[PDB]
Amino acid sequence: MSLSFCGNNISSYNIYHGVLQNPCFVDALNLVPHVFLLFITFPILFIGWGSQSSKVQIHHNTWLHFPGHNLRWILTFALLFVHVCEIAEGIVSDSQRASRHLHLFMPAVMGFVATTTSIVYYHNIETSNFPKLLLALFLYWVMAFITKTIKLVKYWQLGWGMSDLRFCITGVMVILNGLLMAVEINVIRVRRYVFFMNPQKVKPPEDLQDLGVRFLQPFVNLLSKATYWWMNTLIISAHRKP
Amino acid sequence: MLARKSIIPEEYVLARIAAENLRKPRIRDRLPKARFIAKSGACNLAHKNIREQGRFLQDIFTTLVDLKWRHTLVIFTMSFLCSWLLFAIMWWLVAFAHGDIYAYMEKGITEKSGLESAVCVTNVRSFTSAFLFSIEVQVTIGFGGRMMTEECPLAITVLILQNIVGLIINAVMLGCIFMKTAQAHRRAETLIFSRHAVIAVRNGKLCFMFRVGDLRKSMIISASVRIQVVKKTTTPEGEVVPIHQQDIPVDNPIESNNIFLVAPLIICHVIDKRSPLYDISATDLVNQDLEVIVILEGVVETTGITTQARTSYIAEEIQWGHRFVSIVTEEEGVYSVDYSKFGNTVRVAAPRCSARELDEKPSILI
Amino acid sequence: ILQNIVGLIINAVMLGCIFMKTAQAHRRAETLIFSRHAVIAVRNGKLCFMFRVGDLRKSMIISASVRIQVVKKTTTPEGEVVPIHQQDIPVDNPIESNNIFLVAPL
Amino acid sequence: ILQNIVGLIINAVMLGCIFMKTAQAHRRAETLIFSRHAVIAVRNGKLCFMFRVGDLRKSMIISASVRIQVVKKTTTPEGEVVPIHQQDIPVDNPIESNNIFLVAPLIICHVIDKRSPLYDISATDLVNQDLEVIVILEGVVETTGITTQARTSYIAEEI
Amino acid sequence: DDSTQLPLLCHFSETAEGLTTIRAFRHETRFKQRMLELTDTNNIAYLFLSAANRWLEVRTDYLGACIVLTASIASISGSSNSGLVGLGLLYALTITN
Amino acid sequence: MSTVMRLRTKMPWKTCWWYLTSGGFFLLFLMIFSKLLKHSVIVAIDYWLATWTSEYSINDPGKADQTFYVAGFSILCGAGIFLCLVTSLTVEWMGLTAAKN
Amino acid sequence: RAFGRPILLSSTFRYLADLLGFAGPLCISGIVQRVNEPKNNTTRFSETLSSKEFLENAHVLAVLLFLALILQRTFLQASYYVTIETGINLRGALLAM
Ligand SMILES: Nc1ncnc2c1ncn2[C@@H]1O[C@H](COP(=O)(O)OP(=O)(O)OP(=O)(O)O)[C@@H](O)[C@H]1O
Ligand SMILES: Nc1ncnc2c1ncn2[C@@H]1O[C@H](COP(=O)(O)OP(=O)(O)OP(=O)(O)O)[C@@H](O)[C@H]1O
Repeated sequence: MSLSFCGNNISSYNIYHGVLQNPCFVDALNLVPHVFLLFITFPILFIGWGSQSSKVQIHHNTWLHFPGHNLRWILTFALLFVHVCEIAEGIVSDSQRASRHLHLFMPAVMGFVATTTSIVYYHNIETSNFPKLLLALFLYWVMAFITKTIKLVKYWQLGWGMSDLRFCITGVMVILNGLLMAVEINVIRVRRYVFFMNPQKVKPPEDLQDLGVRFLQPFVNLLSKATYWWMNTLIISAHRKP
Repeated sequence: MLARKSIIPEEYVLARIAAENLRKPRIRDRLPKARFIAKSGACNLAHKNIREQGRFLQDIFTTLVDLKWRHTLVIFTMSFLCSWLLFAIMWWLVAFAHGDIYAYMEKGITEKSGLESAVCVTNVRSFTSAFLFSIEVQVTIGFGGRMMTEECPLAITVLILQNIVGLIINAVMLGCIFMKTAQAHRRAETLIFSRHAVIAVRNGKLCFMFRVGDLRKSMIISASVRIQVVKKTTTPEGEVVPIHQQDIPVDNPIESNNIFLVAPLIICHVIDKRSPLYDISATDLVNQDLEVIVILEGVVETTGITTQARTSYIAEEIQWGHRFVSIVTEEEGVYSVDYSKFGNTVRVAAPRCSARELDEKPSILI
Repeated sequence: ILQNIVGLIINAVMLGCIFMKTAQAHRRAETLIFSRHAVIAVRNGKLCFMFRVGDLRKSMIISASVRIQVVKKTTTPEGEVVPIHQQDIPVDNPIESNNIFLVAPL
Repeated sequence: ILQNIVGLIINAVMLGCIFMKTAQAHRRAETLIFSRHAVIAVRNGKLCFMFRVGDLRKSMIISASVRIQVVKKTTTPEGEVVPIHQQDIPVDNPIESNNIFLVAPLIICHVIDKRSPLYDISATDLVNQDLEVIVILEGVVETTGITTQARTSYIAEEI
Repeated sequence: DDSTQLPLLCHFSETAEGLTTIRAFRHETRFKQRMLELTDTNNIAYLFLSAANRWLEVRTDYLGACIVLTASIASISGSSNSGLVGLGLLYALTITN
Repeated sequence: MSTVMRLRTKMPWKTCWWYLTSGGFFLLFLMIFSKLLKHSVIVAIDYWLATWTSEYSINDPGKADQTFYVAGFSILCGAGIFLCLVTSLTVEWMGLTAAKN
Repeated sequence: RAFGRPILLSSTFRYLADLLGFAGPLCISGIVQRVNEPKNNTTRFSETLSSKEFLENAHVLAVLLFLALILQRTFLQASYYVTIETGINLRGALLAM
């Protein structure tokens, strides 16, 4: 028939006996935060941030990683993996049925794209010290918690069980999102981006200062430290000159 | 895999041409060069360690206005699509909650009912319809097979919110397009400079001359010529003025720094006592740490924008003993100039002494 | 979607072009006037070169400046013969400054 | 009819508001920076008043100009009274001209002659002396073409 | 690397045959601040070589893993006997290594 | 010496040809033949194991007449081991003779 | 206790990567033992997933193997890099001493 999001069966979209108590509606409410983050952050990132407001010919060579660095990247990668697992389980389950019930799969793919874009936002924020913007990320994660939390409890109020895969996926995602929220709070505490007495002050880190630092492996982000992007430039520079 | 496990070969013999060739200089100068400003604008200084002032979102907007035309269309389109999609999702959720989807599916599976008296937002039944209704509301199309009945006030709140945000988006984007269309004359600057500089002999003293011209059929108004010499000096009491810029007169019939720029010109600069070029001789002027800057200012009558054009000269490029070929020539019926003879210079009788002495030894002969 | 986006962009471009005309509304053509002949007369017993300049327009111009040049093929002393030689000449005002006030014909 | 006309007018006015906002976006704040305080050195066998001016922009200021003034309560010998009178001090260049090009930080200097009011002052007793030095720096920014003027002053306590 | 190892040994050797003169003329610090510079240039040459080799290994291993995926999916949804699925999987895994 | 834009980017591949057929011409084709035979046998033993394993996927009840599969696997494995032993010796002999000459 | 901590960190990463590395053989066995036996129809399947059941969806294990490999190679190469840098620093200190 059509290309549904709760199937071809009429009784699957009803809203009697609990508007938040019908599973498909909980699925949509989970879909909301991801698309909200994506629509706020794709134009904002696209619009560029490069206006040279001062003499910046040698100022772009410095950037200081935000307070909590490694936990954020590793946890965000874990969220990408867990969402991949949920996508996979949803696709398989839909592949075991008759119609094309989409409420098992599409929310997970949207979450995948949203988490990838979240890490994109973090990277593009970090390169330019402008802490205020990362407040947006805070809201995203916080909002996300709420929606996902409801699903767990709305499963637990029906007792879907601890043995089923979906329970495991939802629990892993809830706790990982919570840890990331903790990362955001710690960033707010250490970088003083909203409501400390005043924004803090630091001196950008000392290797990048002297232009002798080129083997920049120790000084770059962990997802780039892992696939050795720090060397990239030099190697592709092997055509011009020895 | 472990290329060099056998580490035993060490200090057996190398004993070679590494630098002990003795017929080739060991040293490698590598010839790096630093000038005060590049040959084609782009002043190359080094500001660093400046107390930064952070950032502010108004700078992001400032970037939004200054974009190349192949990106304004992209940001336009993305903004429009994202807005339509976002409000489509909001409308779809509203339709879901109020019990409209279920009503339409159940009473259209069996056509017996035909009931549309109690619905939140008529004729919204799917996400496709919601993403066509949002189109009909944002762009002021209003197809109208989908009215909004008056009942569910959440829908009315969403309509007010979306109409106002859509108007904001339309106004801002129209503003960007108009601003970029008004400042559309402002392509770039196209002032052409001769590269090589002569020191001829003329009017009883030496000179310092080059050539400059335009390309736009609009001549430049109130053009001014400034010439400066860049060198490090110290006070007699001894303080390091790191890169002292000294202003030097450019000669003219009444000693004023305007120039009228239609056919290309010689820009003389008579070397006299105050000028820092008093003390430079022929074989000397290949070795020196000097940089002579030229600054041209004016306005273009068409676009009405003030323009400043910069160039830089070093002692290494300047070639004593020359002058510039007369590019002009009275043609069959009207003057003409061939810019192809721009960098062409010829040699003529050139004294080899210093103007420092070209009055000390008072013979025009050298 | 395609047609809507194209239509709105076209509307923006056309609005911009009409905005440019409505901004250049005040612009007109050349409006200052010089005589059809110079003259050469005697002023205070000195033989001096003079001409006439006027404005035929609505406003009074700001910060005018009158510059005079001679384009001639002189003879360079040492072979730097430059054919179209532009030599600036000094206008007269007892402050030795070129600026001139344009109200009536001058 | 009445409602449609009012709506059209309202839309046009707000469109004008947005155009003016976009036009006045680019300028942010004054950007020419003058020193905490000045100096009075000895340069070329005569005392000279020096101060420091720097730039923070990315572009450079076209046709920049610098003017220096001496504020002092004055009188005229025949008896008139001048209350907060201004004057002007000749900023020096080897060519007697005031245009200055600012890409590197510069030290503007002025040489003391018999005719500047900054000539009969003592050395020890400057700190207790009624004077003021005003610096005015004007120019035209190349990127957006808006004429700007930035001002600052130095007093006795901070010399 | 071969260019930054010849000097680093030579310096050591020199400071081994001339100990009485070197320790007399009391130029010790001028020589230590040179031994440090030589050894640091050599160490950075070696480190960059090791980083380059590891870079190559990371990139080529990821290419191999992509081969593994595009082989497993091709063999899964295809018309072939199980012998050429098991052989294919095993050989496509070893190709990666 | 302008090698980087042009000389460095292409491998020598000409001195290499001299090295490949260096000790002569009959010490190379032996290496090529032995290499190819050894590699083909090393693939074939696994191929045969796969075929034998696959042919009885359905025959759950009777695991009989397994003497042919075992014989095939053993003979192919022995031949492969022999070719493996041969090939390395051939290559090393070629290298030694080439160095001598 | 002086220049040895990073070697312990490298050994930790190496052990974790080594544990995850064995996913090649196990996934190969699973995929093979799924592709052979025929399962065309009539087995009750209403409930969406049974923990045990997910592991043998044949296509699924392929994706799990792909991700596991692409993670194992990166982790192992990271281990190599950390221990290499530790070794280079150790050599520099020993030569200086
Ligand atoms: N016909 C021309 N069109 C555009 N630019 C010119 C022309 N002639 C000279 N120039 C300018 O002169 C500068 C010096 O360039 P270059 O030394 O390569 O040539 P040249 O000797 O001056 O003139 P030509 O190339 O005609 O011999 C360049 O920046 C160039 O832009
Ligand atoms: N390196 C710099 N980066 C940014 N702004 C500067 C810098 N140096 C000076 N300024 C600005 O110029 C003005 C004058 O600074 P100056 O050095 O003369 O005063 P200061 O005594 O150093 O001030 P503070 O005590 O605040 O450092 C200051 O208000 C400052 O904003």
